[PDB]
Amino acid sequence: NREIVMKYISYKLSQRGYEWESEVVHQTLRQAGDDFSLRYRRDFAEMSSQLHLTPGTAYASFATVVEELFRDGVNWGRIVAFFEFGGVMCVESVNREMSVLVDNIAAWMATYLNDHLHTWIQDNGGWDAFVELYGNNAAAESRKGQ
Ligand SMILES: COc1cc2c(cc1[C@H](CN1CCCC1)c1ccc(-c3ccc(C(=O)NS(=O)(=O)c4ccc(N[C@H](CCN5CCOCC5)CSc5ccccc5)c(S(=O)(=O)C(F)(F)F)c4)cc3)cc1)OCO2
Repeated sequence: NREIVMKYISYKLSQRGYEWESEVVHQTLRQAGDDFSLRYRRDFAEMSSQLHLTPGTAYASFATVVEELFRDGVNWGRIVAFFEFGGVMCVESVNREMSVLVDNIAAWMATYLNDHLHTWIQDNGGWDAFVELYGNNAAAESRKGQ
């Protein structure tokens, strides 16, 4: 998926004011990402406090985090974490006057989605099943998985 990436990044860049599947998939993913960033605010803040970003290290940083994220397997919340992480990297790139990196990060994200998440997503009911899970309350999400 690639539109999904560009629409996400464009939105995260907006929440900081900086200009760069059905609509309900894109809205739900935005909403789930915002949820993630609130619930894991310490990790978001730690990441910001400890991210050391240059164009020369940007790929290593991107690839290292993503590899740790999915090391024990894929699930929908880690896919949300993936989008949020890339969005933050793009935000931090623009903040540090390295805006060149945004297109690179978008490409890396789209490539990771296509090459390493597409199979899992298809096998787990597609983005339609993501939206279904988001709608269900915590108790109902555990029941559906079980
Ligand atoms: C390297 O790891 C990273 C990378 C990071 C990062 C944080 C991490 C850390 C690593 N830390 C730091 C060092 C090692 C430990 C991290 C890595 C992973 C996670 C994590 C935490 C929880 C889950 C998890 O619950 N996944 S889950 O079961 O599939 C799930 C549960 C609830 C939900 N949605 C629920 C929606 C509730 N609805 C209920 C009814 O009305 C509307 C809302 C709960 S909201 C939520 C959103 C995202 C993630 C977790 C909870 C979802 S979802 O929103 O994706 C949906 F499918 F529903 F659409 C998935 C998955 C991953 C948390 C933190 O920040 C961005 O970059």
